[PDB]
Amino acid sequence: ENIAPYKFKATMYYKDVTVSQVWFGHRYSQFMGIFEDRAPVPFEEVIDKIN
Amino acid sequence: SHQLSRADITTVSTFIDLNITMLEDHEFVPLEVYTRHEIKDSGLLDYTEV
Repeated sequence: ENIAPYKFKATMYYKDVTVSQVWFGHRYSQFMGIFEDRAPVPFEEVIDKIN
Repeated sequence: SHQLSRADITTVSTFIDLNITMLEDHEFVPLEVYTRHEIKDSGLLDYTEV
């Protein structure tokens, strides 16, 4: 019996989008929030730009 | 008259035959269905490598 999975190659295209809110003090800076996200790269940007 | 060699006269058998045969030496090799690795790889995801 065959228990090994079927393995193939794939390519992942995405964009890491990070927006940071910073408060600037008298002698220091501080992060009040860091929103990190992953966004898909559209077909019209994979075929026309990346490839 | 003369002399004769022993083999010159027909010989009839007065013995009973027993053909005992020995058991031959054999070797067992390491054999297994699935190695420890194949079982590890059978999983779809592994936490450590991920």
